[PDB]
Amino acid sequence: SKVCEISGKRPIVANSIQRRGKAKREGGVGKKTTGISKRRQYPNLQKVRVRVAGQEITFRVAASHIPKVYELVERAKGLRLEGLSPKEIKKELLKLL
Amino acid sequence: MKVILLEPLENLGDVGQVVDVKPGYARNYLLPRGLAVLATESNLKALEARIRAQAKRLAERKAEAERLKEILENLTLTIPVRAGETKIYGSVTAKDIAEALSRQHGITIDPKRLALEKPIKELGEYVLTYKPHPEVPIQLKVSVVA
RNA sequence: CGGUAGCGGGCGUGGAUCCCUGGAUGUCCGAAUGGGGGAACCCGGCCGGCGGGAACGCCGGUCACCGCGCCUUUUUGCGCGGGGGGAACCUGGGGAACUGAAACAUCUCAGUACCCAGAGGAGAGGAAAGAGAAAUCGACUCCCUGAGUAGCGGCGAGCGAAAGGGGACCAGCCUAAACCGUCCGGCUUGUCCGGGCGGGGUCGUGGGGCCCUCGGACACCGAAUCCCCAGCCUAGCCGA
RNA sequence: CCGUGGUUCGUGGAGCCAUGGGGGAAUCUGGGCGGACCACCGCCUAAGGCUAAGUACUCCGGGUGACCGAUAGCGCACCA
RNA sequence: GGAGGCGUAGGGAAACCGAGUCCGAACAGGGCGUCUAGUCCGCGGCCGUGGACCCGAAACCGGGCGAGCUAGCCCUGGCCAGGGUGAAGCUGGGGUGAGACCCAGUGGAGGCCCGAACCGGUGGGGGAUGCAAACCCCUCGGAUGAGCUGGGGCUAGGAG
RNA sequence: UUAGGCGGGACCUAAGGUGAAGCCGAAAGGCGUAGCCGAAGGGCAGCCGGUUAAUAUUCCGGCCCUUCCCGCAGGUGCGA
RNA sequence: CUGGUGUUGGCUCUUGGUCGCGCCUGCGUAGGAUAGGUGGGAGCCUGUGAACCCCCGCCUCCGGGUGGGGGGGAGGCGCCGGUGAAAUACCACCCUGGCGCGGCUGGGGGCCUAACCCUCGGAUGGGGGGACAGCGCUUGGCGGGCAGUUUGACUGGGGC
RNA sequence: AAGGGGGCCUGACUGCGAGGCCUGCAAGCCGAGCAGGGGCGAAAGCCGGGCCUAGUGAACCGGUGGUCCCGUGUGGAAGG
RNA sequence: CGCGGGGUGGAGCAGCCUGGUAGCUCGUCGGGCUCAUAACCCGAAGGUCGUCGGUUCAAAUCCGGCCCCCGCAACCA
Ligand SMILES: [Mg+2]
Ligand SMILES: [Mg+2]
Ligand SMILES: [Mg+2]
Ligand SMILES: [Mg+2]
Ligand SMILES: [Mg+2]
Ligand SMILES: [Mg+2]
Ligand SMILES: [Mg+2]
Ligand SMILES: [Mg+2]
Ligand SMILES: [Mg+2]
Ligand SMILES: [Mg+2]
Ligand SMILES: [Mg+2]
Ligand SMILES: [Mg+2]
Ligand SMILES: [Mg+2]
Ligand SMILES: [Mg+2]
Ligand SMILES: [Mg+2]
Ligand SMILES: [Mg+2]
Ligand SMILES: [Mg+2]
Ligand SMILES: [Mg+2]
Ligand SMILES: [Mg+2]
Ligand SMILES: [Mg+2]
Ligand SMILES: [Mg+2]
Ligand SMILES: [Mg+2]
Ligand SMILES: [Mg+2]
Ligand SMILES: [Mg+2]
Ligand SMILES: [Mg+2]
Ligand SMILES: [Mg+2]
Ligand SMILES: [Mg+2]
Ligand SMILES: [Mg+2]
Ligand SMILES: [Mg+2]
Ligand SMILES: [Mg+2]
Ligand SMILES: [Mg+2]
Ligand SMILES: [Mg+2]
Ligand SMILES: [Mg+2]
Ligand SMILES: [Mg+2]
Ligand SMILES: [Mg+2]
Ligand SMILES: [Mg+2]
Ligand SMILES: [Mg+2]
Ligand SMILES: [Mg+2]
Ligand SMILES: [Mg+2]
Ligand SMILES: [Mg+2]
Ligand SMILES: [Mg+2]
Ligand SMILES: [Mg+2]
Ligand SMILES: [Mg+2]
Ligand SMILES: [Mg+2]
Ligand SMILES: [Mg+2]
Ligand SMILES: [Mg+2]
Ligand SMILES: [Mg+2]
Ligand SMILES: [Mg+2]
Ligand SMILES: [Mg+2]
Ligand SMILES: [Mg+2]
Ligand SMILES: [Mg+2]
Ligand SMILES: [Mg+2]
Ligand SMILES: [Mg+2]
Ligand SMILES: [Mg+2]
Ligand SMILES: [Mg+2]
Ligand SMILES: [Mg+2]
Ligand SMILES: [Mg+2]
Ligand SMILES: [Mg+2]
Ligand SMILES: [Mg+2]
Ligand SMILES: [Mg+2]
Ligand SMILES: [Mg+2]
Ligand SMILES: [Mg+2]
Ligand SMILES: [Mg+2]
Ligand SMILES: [Mg+2]
Ligand SMILES: [Mg+2]
Ligand SMILES: [Mg+2]
Ligand SMILES: [Mg+2]
Ligand SMILES: [Mg+2]
Ligand SMILES: [Mg+2]
Ligand SMILES: [Mg+2]
Ligand SMILES: [Mg+2]
Ligand SMILES: [Mg+2]
Ligand SMILES: [Mg+2]
Ligand SMILES: [Mg+2]
Ligand SMILES: [Mg+2]
Ligand SMILES: [Mg+2]
Ligand SMILES: [Mg+2]
Ligand SMILES: [Mg+2]
Ligand SMILES: [Mg+2]
Ligand SMILES: [Mg+2]
Ligand SMILES: [Mg+2]
Ligand SMILES: [Mg+2]
Ligand SMILES: [Mg+2]
Ligand SMILES: [Mg+2]
Ligand SMILES: [Mg+2]
Ligand SMILES: [Mg+2]
Ligand SMILES: [Mg+2]
Ligand SMILES: [Mg+2]
Ligand SMILES: [Mg+2]
Ligand SMILES: [Mg+2]
Ligand SMILES: [Mg+2]
Ligand SMILES: [Mg+2]
Ligand SMILES: [Mg+2]
Ligand SMILES: [Mg+2]
Ligand SMILES: [Mg+2]
Ligand SMILES: [Mg+2]
Ligand SMILES: [Mg+2]
Ligand SMILES: [Mg+2]
Ligand SMILES: [Mg+2]
Ligand SMILES: [Mg+2]
Ligand SMILES: [Mg+2]
Ligand SMILES: [Mg+2]
Ligand SMILES: [Mg+2]
Ligand SMILES: [Mg+2]
Ligand SMILES: [Mg+2]
Ligand SMILES: [Mg+2]
Ligand SMILES: [Mg+2]
Ligand SMILES: [Mg+2]
Ligand SMILES: [Mg+2]
Ligand SMILES: [Mg+2]
Ligand SMILES: [Mg+2]
Ligand SMILES: [Mg+2]
Ligand SMILES: [Mg+2]
Ligand SMILES: [Mg+2]
Ligand SMILES: [Mg+2]
Ligand SMILES: [Mg+2]
Ligand SMILES: [Mg+2]
Ligand SMILES: [Mg+2]
Ligand SMILES: [Mg+2]
Ligand SMILES: [Mg+2]
Ligand SMILES: [Mg+2]
Ligand SMILES: [Mg+2]
Ligand SMILES: [Mg+2]
Ligand SMILES: [Mg+2]
Ligand SMILES: [Mg+2]
Ligand SMILES: [Mg+2]
Ligand SMILES: [Mg+2]
Ligand SMILES: [Mg+2]
Ligand SMILES: [Mg+2]
Ligand SMILES: [Mg+2]
Ligand SMILES: [Mg+2]
Ligand SMILES: [Mg+2]
Ligand SMILES: [Mg+2]
Ligand SMILES: [Mg+2]
Ligand SMILES: [Mg+2]
Ligand SMILES: [Mg+2]
Ligand SMILES: [Mg+2]
Ligand SMILES: [Mg+2]
Ligand SMILES: [Mg+2]
Ligand SMILES: [Mg+2]
Ligand SMILES: [Mg+2]
Ligand SMILES: [Mg+2]
Ligand SMILES: [Mg+2]
Ligand SMILES: [Mg+2]
Ligand SMILES: [Mg+2]
Ligand SMILES: [Mg+2]
Ligand SMILES: [Mg+2]
Ligand SMILES: [Mg+2]
Ligand SMILES: [Mg+2]
Ligand SMILES: [Mg+2]
Ligand SMILES: [Mg+2]
Ligand SMILES: [Mg+2]
Ligand SMILES: [Mg+2]
Ligand SMILES: [Mg+2]
Ligand SMILES: [Mg+2]
Ligand SMILES: [Mg+2]
Ligand SMILES: [Mg+2]
Ligand SMILES: [Mg+2]
Ligand SMILES: [Mg+2]
Ligand SMILES: [Mg+2]
Ligand SMILES: [Mg+2]
Ligand SMILES: [Mg+2]
Ligand SMILES: [Mg+2]
Ligand SMILES: [Mg+2]
Ligand SMILES: [Mg+2]
Ligand SMILES: [Mg+2]
Ligand SMILES: [Mg+2]
Ligand SMILES: [Mg+2]
Ligand SMILES: [Mg+2]
Ligand SMILES: [Mg+2]
Ligand SMILES: [Mg+2]
Ligand SMILES: [Mg+2]
Ligand SMILES: [Mg+2]
Ligand SMILES: [Mg+2]
Ligand SMILES: [Mg+2]
Ligand SMILES: [Mg+2]
Ligand SMILES: [Mg+2]
Ligand SMILES: [Mg+2]
Ligand SMILES: [Mg+2]
Ligand SMILES: [Mg+2]
Ligand SMILES: [Mg+2]
Ligand SMILES: [Mg+2]
Ligand SMILES: [Mg+2]
Ligand SMILES: [Mg+2]
Ligand SMILES: [Mg+2]
Ligand SMILES: [Mg+2]
Ligand SMILES: [Mg+2]
Ligand SMILES: [Mg+2]
Ligand SMILES: [Mg+2]
Ligand SMILES: [Mg+2]
Ligand SMILES: [Mg+2]
Ligand SMILES: [Mg+2]
Ligand SMILES: [Mg+2]
Ligand SMILES: [Mg+2]
Ligand SMILES: [Mg+2]
Ligand SMILES: [Mg+2]
Ligand SMILES: [Mg+2]
Ligand SMILES: [Mg+2]
Ligand SMILES: [Mg+2]
Ligand SMILES: [Mg+2]
Ligand SMILES: [Mg+2]
Ligand SMILES: [Mg+2]
Ligand SMILES: [Mg+2]
Ligand SMILES: [Mg+2]
Ligand SMILES: [Mg+2]
Ligand SMILES: [Mg+2]
Ligand SMILES: [Mg+2]
Ligand SMILES: [Mg+2]
Ligand SMILES: [Mg+2]
Ligand SMILES: [Mg+2]
Ligand SMILES: [Mg+2]
Ligand SMILES: [Mg+2]
Ligand SMILES: [Mg+2]
Ligand SMILES: [Mg+2]
Ligand SMILES: [Mg+2]
Ligand SMILES: [Mg+2]
Ligand SMILES: [Mg+2]
Ligand SMILES: [Mg+2]
Ligand SMILES: [Mg+2]
Ligand SMILES: [Mg+2]
Ligand SMILES: [Mg+2]
Ligand SMILES: [Mg+2]
Ligand SMILES: [Mg+2]
Ligand SMILES: [Mg+2]
Ligand SMILES: [Mg+2]
Ligand SMILES: [Mg+2]
Ligand SMILES: [Mg+2]
Ligand SMILES: [Mg+2]
Ligand SMILES: [Mg+2]
Ligand SMILES: [Mg+2]
Ligand SMILES: [Mg+2]
Ligand SMILES: [Mg+2]
Ligand SMILES: [Mg+2]
Ligand SMILES: [Mg+2]
Ligand SMILES: [Mg+2]
Ligand SMILES: [Mg+2]
Ligand SMILES: [Mg+2]
Ligand SMILES: [Mg+2]
Ligand SMILES: [Mg+2]
Ligand SMILES: [Mg+2]
Ligand SMILES: [Mg+2]
Ligand SMILES: [Mg+2]
Ligand SMILES: [Mg+2]
Ligand SMILES: [Mg+2]
Ligand SMILES: [Mg+2]
Ligand SMILES: [Mg+2]
Ligand SMILES: [Mg+2]
Ligand SMILES: [Mg+2]
Ligand SMILES: [Mg+2]
Ligand SMILES: [Mg+2]
Ligand SMILES: [Mg+2]
Ligand SMILES: [Mg+2]
Ligand SMILES: [Mg+2]
Ligand SMILES: [Mg+2]
Ligand SMILES: [Mg+2]
Ligand SMILES: [Mg+2]
Ligand SMILES: [Mg+2]
Ligand SMILES: [Mg+2]
Ligand SMILES: [Mg+2]
Ligand SMILES: [Mg+2]
Repeated sequence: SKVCEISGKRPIVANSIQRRGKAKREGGVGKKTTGISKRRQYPNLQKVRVRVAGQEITFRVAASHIPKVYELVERAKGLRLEGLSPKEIKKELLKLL
Repeated sequence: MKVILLEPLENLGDVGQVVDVKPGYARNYLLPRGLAVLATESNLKALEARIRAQAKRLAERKAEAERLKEILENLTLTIPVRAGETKIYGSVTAKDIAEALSRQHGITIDPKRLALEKPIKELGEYVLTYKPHPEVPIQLKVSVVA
């Protein structure tokens, strides 16, 4: 999953640390790492279709910012937009951001 | 989240209400069907205009009738007609009542907001009801004569 | 009249060659940009020119794409800009293993080598939601020191700060928001909402907005922007 | 809060800075921080941006070597 | 240039005390200390960290370069002398109630045969600082097929 | 080292390649519609002879062709 | 593969959990009969519609506990005590458990469409799936498909 | 008497430890005597387990009971 | 170390939730029937209900400790 169009969120490298044994916290000897390796964590990207200026616009955003998509529609209601291509519109909405 | 109904929705709320819905219910149903709109702080103010103005004219109109109720429950409208004993029959309908009221007192009333079954058959002392406003009642003195 | 003699011809005190500065020309390929393509070759559109010129050819001009201004009647036009290279240095995204641990997996090697994006003569960082114990300091960066300290660590191999002190340098600013003004749009008609623009505002003694009172508004400060100059670089000259 | 990175910090009493996931405020009587947590006493003002100098390097120009002297010194003193 | 570093106090895990201190109830007894000499520079030997006296692996990892050899597949073309055998079908005749089926002619099938080109490489000999980093002679396997082959393409390094 | 006729290009498409649109991916990039490119396959008009020390379906001789432009006559609803 | 959760919505039936309130629950022998435990018990319930009876509600360990409803029209109840370890009335708080209403929450069945997914040459739509699946974060599990490594020394050579 | 029986008892002590055996290190071993508070004995005295020589395991990591020494601005707490 | 539940006659055992019964099968004994064998059927011996302390009129049934067998999960410098 690439980049969230609203928040700019994107996947990062994160480790998978594998441990073993009882925690010292619980009077154990202590945790022992049996392995470290890299994985990725993706943004919860989701698809949010939406209709601006009667034309249907489709965003791809993290779930986290979905309500911000709907904020943008609310704000672009005060705007000349008609006869613009769907891309033309989306580019304009993101300009409000 | 909170949103407001653009149309009465049974077991949900009457039109004009702030109401709490699951966000998905708004985003994928209510909102893209004109059934509601986001209760954003902007819209919540735009609503208030309607509420403010609408109740203002409505309170206006009720007092705008009150200026009639005082003068009319005070006075008497005398309507002379060619007559005999207690019968002559004329077009003395709410139409003539109003015409007779415009030319005698200058004031003008709506001959349909005037309560009267049929044109007055007989000479006499008559008390009509005028309802220019669904809240404000008005007892009209009208006297038909020689 | 290059290395360069040779044959064969020229030029220079009417100041040549040569050196510097600024122009002109600059075929084809290359970011390569009209299109194609096996780089340096092949084929075009529009507008002009040339030849006897319709066909044919040559010449001059023009025509790629992406971004922003959308200033654009979306269509169409216009405008500013990008692309590619660079010895190392710089930031960012990704990121090894040999090796060390006298084996090895945590650990080490090392955020190194390397790949990719980007910046520029530098780049990064930078005006505290800081430090951390003093009722202290006062942006950042760089050097010395603190210190192989404090700590981290199959507490093994190993890894390894910061404050403070001494120095180099020295510098601070702009906004968002309240609120006023205007401009196009909305249609729940409005002390309303939304977008643009201008004003206003910039904070830790907390500041700012708006209303009230004195002050000053001609005082003061002052660029990191623009203008001029010294100076410096790019040829030289005198010199017992 | 969960999964991680950064720091001297290898899960450690593990804060602080960063954030992929979930929940999710407040506008100063507000927030963050001073190594779990709590009280006290203090420091600071997050979620917008710019900024010279001091620093790094050496394709390039110059200057200098208890630097080399043609198997040396750059791979190449020469038509590399 | 005095920041800073070593030294002039040690003992103790530390709080802390101090020519002492620690363990201890001790005013036993021990341990470690006291009873001054250091520090800066040069030179030498050795030690720690750097490749650390020089040359040498088999390997491991990163990024590229290769299917003009070879393997497989995709597209488009080309090649296979001659001879042999004689499937189905067909035709006619026999047969039966009609058939099955039989015979002859015709026909020309096949990862069929012999065998050149072409493709292979069985045995032996030669070659062995070769003509040749795989060749030569005789011999041998296939030769209408799961055939051979030209031109154009695609797949690669724990990958094809 | 001589070409309208031979081969190739200013014709066509195949595998495949590239690729406005679009889809995807930390970056590099991957996939891919249209379009474009891609031939030893499709399409297209030259045969015999002579000549040079050295080229010839290329020069020349004889006999045959192709496309394009203008004009013309006849023909037709012309037109991608 | 798998639970939780985000993306993720509408209607409905059903069923646990815990909390609060109202109510009932309690059967050895003794016994007037079905007595939970205690504590206040000597004085009440009462013409506020009693006993002695008719629908009918559950529960029964088949002897009735209990309790809405119908005619009633003035009497039933324990103290007294006999039976016992415990007294029968009316009150309070508790226990065992069940039921009714009310919060906070979990599990399950069905229908629905509109996110999401498929499809329809017709795309602000129609049909199919559908809050599943897919995808994000997180949980445990299987896991030579792959990766990194370990797999001792002595030894009349090594292994055994 | 180190063997056999009985009486009373817990020295199967706490704080130390001159001096030696052994020995590469690190370990291992014997030990009189001093103080505390005890046991048995009239007493001298003996007693810091067992006639002796085997019956064992460094450090790291953690547990448990003490103590109250450190504890990140201060008091607690976490942790040592 | 931290949990979960058992011990009941010679063997295995529900009684334990919900305190008034040491019950069931198999085992041994005697008797019936039997070619016999089993099976069937009548009767019978056989226990502190692990311990000790405790609430109770009384408890294998309910509590505290303790013994022991099995079981669950985790740790192992
Ligand atoms: Mg994306
Ligand atoms: Mg990252
Ligand atoms: Mg990272
Ligand atoms: Mg650890
Ligand atoms: Mg959606
Ligand atoms: Mg439209
Ligand atoms: Mg759309
Ligand atoms: Mg949300
Ligand atoms: Mg959320
Ligand atoms: Mg606009
Ligand atoms: Mg409803
Ligand atoms: Mg509400
Ligand atoms: Mg108004
Ligand atoms: Mg030269
Ligand atoms: Mg010359
Ligand atoms: Mg020359
Ligand atoms: Mg010459
Ligand atoms: Mg001459
Ligand atoms: Mg001159
Ligand atoms: Mg040039
Ligand atoms: Mg090109
Ligand atoms: Mg151009
Ligand atoms: Mg070309
Ligand atoms: Mg053309
Ligand atoms: Mg041109
Ligand atoms: Mg315009
Ligand atoms: Mg437009
Ligand atoms: Mg446009
Ligand atoms: Mg301009
Ligand atoms: Mg640039
Ligand atoms: Mg570049
Ligand atoms: Mg970044
Ligand atoms: Mg990097
Ligand atoms: Mg990047
Ligand atoms: Mg390694
Ligand atoms: Mg080493
Ligand atoms: Mg090693
Ligand atoms: Mg080694
Ligand atoms: Mg190394
Ligand atoms: Mg990095
Ligand atoms: Mg580092
Ligand atoms: Mg580096
Ligand atoms: Mg400069
Ligand atoms: Mg700089
Ligand atoms: Mg500089
Ligand atoms: Mg800079
Ligand atoms: Mg900056
Ligand atoms: Mg900055
Ligand atoms: Mg400050
Ligand atoms: Mg601190
Ligand atoms: Mg101070
Ligand atoms: Mg102080
Ligand atoms: Mg001071
Ligand atoms: Mg102070
Ligand atoms: Mg290390
Ligand atoms: Mg470290
Ligand atoms: Mg490191
Ligand atoms: Mg480290
Ligand atoms: Mg560091
Ligand atoms: Mg720190
Ligand atoms: Mg410092
Ligand atoms: Mg100084
Ligand atoms: Mg300083
Ligand atoms: Mg300087
Ligand atoms: Mg300063
Ligand atoms: Mg402004
Ligand atoms: Mg703003
Ligand atoms: Mg208006
Ligand atoms: Mg108005
Ligand atoms: Mg303007
Ligand atoms: Mg503004
Ligand atoms: Mg403004
Ligand atoms: Mg200003
Ligand atoms: Mg302050
Ligand atoms: Mg204020
Ligand atoms: Mg104020
Ligand atoms: Mg005043
Ligand atoms: Mg004043
Ligand atoms: Mg003054
Ligand atoms: Mg002045
Ligand atoms: Mg100036
Ligand atoms: Mg010059
Ligand atoms: Mg000079
Ligand atoms: Mg001179
Ligand atoms: Mg001279
Ligand atoms: Mg975290
Ligand atoms: Mg990070
Ligand atoms: Mg870390
Ligand atoms: Mg670092
Ligand atoms: Mg960490
Ligand atoms: Mg630790
Ligand atoms: Mg930490
Ligand atoms: Mg904190
Ligand atoms: Mg973070
Ligand atoms: Mg987060
Ligand atoms: Mg708040
Ligand atoms: Mg508020
Ligand atoms: Mg404050
Ligand atoms: Mg702080
Ligand atoms: Mg603190
Ligand atoms: Mg806190
Ligand atoms: Mg602070
Ligand atoms: Mg800021
Ligand atoms: Mg800068
Ligand atoms: Mg130089
Ligand atoms: Mg130089
Ligand atoms: Mg020399
Ligand atoms: Mg030489
Ligand atoms: Mg020489
Ligand atoms: Mg020589
Ligand atoms: Mg040589
Ligand atoms: Mg050089
Ligand atoms: Mg030269
Ligand atoms: Mg050269
Ligand atoms: Mg060179
Ligand atoms: Mg050269
Ligand atoms: Mg120093
Ligand atoms: Mg202290
Ligand atoms: Mg002391
Ligand atoms: Mg002394
Ligand atoms: Mg003492
Ligand atoms: Mg003493
Ligand atoms: Mg002493
Ligand atoms: Mg001694
Ligand atoms: Mg001493
Ligand atoms: Mg001494
Ligand atoms: Mg002395
Ligand atoms: Mg002495
Ligand atoms: Mg001394
Ligand atoms: Mg030395
Ligand atoms: Mg070392
Ligand atoms: Mg080496
Ligand atoms: Mg060395
Ligand atoms: Mg060394
Ligand atoms: Mg390896
Ligand atoms: Mg390998
Ligand atoms: Mg390649
Ligand atoms: Mg090949
Ligand atoms: Mg061919
Ligand atoms: Mg053939
Ligand atoms: Mg043949
Ligand atoms: Mg024959
Ligand atoms: Mg034949
Ligand atoms: Mg035959
Ligand atoms: Mg036939
Ligand atoms: Mg036939
Ligand atoms: Mg025939
Ligand atoms: Mg026949
Ligand atoms: Mg026949
Ligand atoms: Mg027959
Ligand atoms: Mg035939
Ligand atoms: Mg035949
Ligand atoms: Mg044949
Ligand atoms: Mg054969
Ligand atoms: Mg061969
Ligand atoms: Mg042979
Ligand atoms: Mg041979
Ligand atoms: Mg041989
Ligand atoms: Mg050989
Ligand atoms: Mg033979
Ligand atoms: Mg043969
Ligand atoms: Mg053959
Ligand atoms: Mg044969
Ligand atoms: Mg072929
Ligand atoms: Mg091929
Ligand atoms: Mg490989
Ligand atoms: Mg793989
Ligand atoms: Mg691979
Ligand atoms: Mg393979
Ligand atoms: Mg031909
Ligand atoms: Mg050719
Ligand atoms: Mg194709
Ligand atoms: Mg491609
Ligand atoms: Mg294509
Ligand atoms: Mg594109
Ligand atoms: Mg694209
Ligand atoms: Mg990648
Ligand atoms: Mg792309
Ligand atoms: Mg394709
Ligand atoms: Mg297609
Ligand atoms: Mg096509
Ligand atoms: Mg085409
Ligand atoms: Mg074409
Ligand atoms: Mg191509
Ligand atoms: Mg083509
Ligand atoms: Mg082509
Ligand atoms: Mg062709
Ligand atoms: Mg052809
Ligand atoms: Mg053609
Ligand atoms: Mg031909
Ligand atoms: Mg010839
Ligand atoms: Mg010829
Ligand atoms: Mg899952
Ligand atoms: Mg899931
Ligand atoms: Mg949901
Ligand atoms: Mg869900
Ligand atoms: Mg449901
Ligand atoms: Mg229900
Ligand atoms: Mg429920
Ligand atoms: Mg309540
Ligand atoms: Mg009771
Ligand atoms: Mg009866
Ligand atoms: Mg009956
Ligand atoms: Mg019943
Ligand atoms: Mg009964
Ligand atoms: Mg009943
Ligand atoms: Mg009743
Ligand atoms: Mg009745
Ligand atoms: Mg009695
Ligand atoms: Mg009695
Ligand atoms: Mg009773
Ligand atoms: Mg009472
Ligand atoms: Mg209960
Ligand atoms: Mg609920
Ligand atoms: Mg459910
Ligand atoms: Mg089910
Ligand atoms: Mg359904
Ligand atoms: Mg559907
Ligand atoms: Mg459906
Ligand atoms: Mg739809
Ligand atoms: Mg269609
Ligand atoms: Mg279709
Ligand atoms: Mg659809
Ligand atoms: Mg449609
Ligand atoms: Mg549908
Ligand atoms: Mg789902
Ligand atoms: Mg399995
Ligand atoms: Mg395995
Ligand atoms: Mg091993
Ligand atoms: Mg192995
Ligand atoms: Mg031996
Ligand atoms: Mg052996
Ligand atoms: Mg004895
Ligand atoms: Mg004896
Ligand atoms: Mg004896
Ligand atoms: Mg004895
Ligand atoms: Mg004895
Ligand atoms: Mg004795
Ligand atoms: Mg005695
Ligand atoms: Mg002992
Ligand atoms: Mg002595
Ligand atoms: Mg001594
Ligand atoms: Mg020793
Ligand atoms: Mg020993
Ligand atoms: Mg004694
Ligand atoms: Mg004695
Ligand atoms: Mg005595
Ligand atoms: Mg003894
Ligand atoms: Mg013994
Ligand atoms: Mg012994
Ligand atoms: Mg041992
Ligand atoms: Mg260790
Ligand atoms: Mg411990
Ligand atoms: Mg420890
Ligand atoms: Mg303390
Ligand atoms: Mg403390
Ligand atoms: Mg503290
Ligand atoms: Mg404390
Ligand atoms: Mg402790
Ligand atoms: Mg059993």
